[PDB]
Amino acid sequence: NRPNRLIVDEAINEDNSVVSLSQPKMDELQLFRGDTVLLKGKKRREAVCIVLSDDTCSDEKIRMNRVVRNNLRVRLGDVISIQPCPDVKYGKRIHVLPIDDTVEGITGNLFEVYLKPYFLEAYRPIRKGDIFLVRGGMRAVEFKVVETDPSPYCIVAPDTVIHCEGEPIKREDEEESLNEVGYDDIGGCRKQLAQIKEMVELPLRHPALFKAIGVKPPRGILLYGPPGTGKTLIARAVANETGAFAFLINGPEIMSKLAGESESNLRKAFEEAEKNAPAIIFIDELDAIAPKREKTHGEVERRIVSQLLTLMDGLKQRAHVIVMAATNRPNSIDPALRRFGRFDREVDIGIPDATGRLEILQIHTKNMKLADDVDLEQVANETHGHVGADLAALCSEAALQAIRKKMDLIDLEDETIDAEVMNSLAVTMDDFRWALSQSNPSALRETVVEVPQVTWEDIGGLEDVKRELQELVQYPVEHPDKFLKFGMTPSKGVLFYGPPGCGKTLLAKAIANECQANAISIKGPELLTMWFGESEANVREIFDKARQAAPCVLFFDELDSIAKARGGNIGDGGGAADRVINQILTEMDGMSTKKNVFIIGATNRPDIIDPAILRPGRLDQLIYIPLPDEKSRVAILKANLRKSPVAKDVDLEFLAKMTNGFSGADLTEICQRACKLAIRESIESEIRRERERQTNPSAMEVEEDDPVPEIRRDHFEEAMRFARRSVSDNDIRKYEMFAQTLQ
Amino acid sequence: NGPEIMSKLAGESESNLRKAFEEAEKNAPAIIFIDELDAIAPKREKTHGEVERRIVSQLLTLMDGLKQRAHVIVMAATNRPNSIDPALRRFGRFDREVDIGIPDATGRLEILQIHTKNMKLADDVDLEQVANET
Repeated sequence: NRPNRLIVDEAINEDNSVVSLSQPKMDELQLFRGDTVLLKGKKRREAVCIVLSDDTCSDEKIRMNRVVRNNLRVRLGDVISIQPCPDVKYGKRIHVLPIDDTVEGITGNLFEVYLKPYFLEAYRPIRKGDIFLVRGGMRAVEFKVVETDPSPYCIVAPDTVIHCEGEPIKREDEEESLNEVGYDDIGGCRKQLAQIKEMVELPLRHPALFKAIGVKPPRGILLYGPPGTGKTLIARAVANETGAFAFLINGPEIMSKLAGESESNLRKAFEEAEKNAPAIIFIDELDAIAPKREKTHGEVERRIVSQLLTLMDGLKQRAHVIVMAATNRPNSIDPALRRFGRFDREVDIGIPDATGRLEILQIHTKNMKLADDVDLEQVANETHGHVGADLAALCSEAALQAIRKKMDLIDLEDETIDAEVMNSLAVTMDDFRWALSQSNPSALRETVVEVPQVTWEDIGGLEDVKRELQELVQYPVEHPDKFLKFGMTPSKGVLFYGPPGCGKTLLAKAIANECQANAISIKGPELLTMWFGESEANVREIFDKARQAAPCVLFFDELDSIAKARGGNIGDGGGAADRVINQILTEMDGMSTKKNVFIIGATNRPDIIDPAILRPGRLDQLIYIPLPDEKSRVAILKANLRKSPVAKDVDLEFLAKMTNGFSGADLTEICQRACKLAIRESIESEIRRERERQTNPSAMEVEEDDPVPEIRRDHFEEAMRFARRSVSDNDIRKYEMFAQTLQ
Repeated sequence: NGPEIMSKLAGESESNLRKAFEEAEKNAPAIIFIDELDAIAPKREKTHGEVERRIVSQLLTLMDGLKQRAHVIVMAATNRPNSIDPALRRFGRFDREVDIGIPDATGRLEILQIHTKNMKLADDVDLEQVANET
């Protein structure tokens, strides 16, 4: 609705000093011809200069020299706030000096060769930060701000004095790029970024607006996350978006200095941050300054932790200063800092999922010059365990392997052709596959949180189980009003039991998929690790994480692992009590339903699970997953072969008909054996025909007809000739007895 | 040389390590070699003192101040991977590793050849059989 809130679009006058008009808009403005109009955009950098060299284009979209997009803006679709501010002072003059592309060739004076013919009767109505193109030649070189005799911008005049003593610097441009970093650059963490924005942007942009109510803003934020996730870029991007100041503190850099000099820098940091407008301080590798004091032994260490604490306690809320710190884990710093008034809010970065890795590949892949076969999606999905720095390494590896393996006899010779052939250079899928072959992910042991994609199209039947699940997990998160009306207490668990590998792990994920909620899976080997290692404190981390990421269906399978470890039902002299079970019970009893975190269990031998966990306030529910009946195996098969070709001579319904009861993994084994037979047959036929072509000197005999680009029935009949019923009827009867009489 | 750096005084230890990188930066593409890194940056659980961490911090900060525009690369020699502070095994720091290993029968033949040049051997000397039983 703001009248001067209008889009900006393409421009044709290669001189940036021109700014457009829109006569219907000029009638709205007081836009006068002369020196300058203040056209305001983002990050406070503007493109202020002479005006009215436009009205060639349509209205509602101001024509602004494209070079004022990289500056003052980012892309199209933006909006300008054009408001005149002509008649600026006439100081001495504005800086003259190039930046990047002038040392390449004759330099002379850098003013009187190429740039002099442009400050003619248009004597630079400018604003420091306006960047453009000006030359007396190839017509592509920048003109940047270096000096400032008058603080505000002016209109130059002759007879002045200029010093091109300055040098063009290529490296400083990289520093400018760091300033340039913005939301789109950083990727792979969207939900986490939204919280940081809603936390820090609103207090910053309008301080008095948030102060009027007077509620407390945050003082400090602590970021978790393994290395390489990208945390410096987040802080720099936030600072760039809020147009505020910044200050970086490196822990190792502070530690290196002398004992006396260590405190001076840390005091100066806060002093300088306090001397400016709303600012943000960033501390990287906090563990190097304030680690768990049981490890540290000395005098300087505590004498610096105390200084950090006292400085953190002297803000007073009237300075509009916020601080963020980077640390690997929460249990790695002195708990003194994790207190109210000190660091009190935490945000976890995590590990990018399949969606985020695609964004990271996109941001990195910009000079790749890819081919049609490059399927970035397939590349991203098969990238388990990588982080924000492994992907860059993979891209570099693929690119350099292409460079070498292709120009194995070109790049070795010195000649400009190298650059030329770099234009001819491209990249193929095989390069990415090879790079993925020699890639060691830096994070494969960490707990995984994400939304599994498995849907009930992956498992056919279990209708009543579907209904019970949707009752237990779906309905509560939609209509709490019904619980309020009838005064109801949600149930917080459910237990499974039945034969082995009948899809239990394939159901929990399913409900998560229908709930769009994350999921976490834990298996018996972990439980054994905590038993033998006698470290059950880690059980508190899992729950803690489940609390940060909610909702989650925390799944425990092979619950009977520790039970069977000390024998079966008879077991040892003891009963059915252990340590990890006690910690599980404690954490369940100390959890609130109002965070919507669900817990699921699984086991094959339910008779050897402690009954101490089936009382109210706990699972208090038992569900039995049966052997698949008719046409459930049909859906299982369709899921199995949906990634492999299949002919029509084979009918999955026939395969289902032949079997009279089987487990879940056995059908997968049958399909895999059929696939193995197909692969062996194809390879053998191909090699035999290749030998026929070799021994026979038929220099030209073209024949490309794969005898088996698919699968036939023969494979499945051969598979049927060797198959096992993985479960006996005695187990079925035992489960029947376990059903007891449920009167 | 790590032991050479540790021998000097506490104050003088850092000057040499700074001068090394300064000189490496003053030349064309150069390579820095550090031998027996364990003597300067061992697992901090073993080390107890002030100079040790005050030198590890200097090493880290110097390794973090290259900027990619100097064409300087560094190689370090260490017995085992789990023998140094994990701080150095991070991105931007030492990030690539190569294992030398124990030469096999083929390699020992090459070593024998490189050493055996003034031997003045006889006919019966069958270097192959010597190499295999080594």
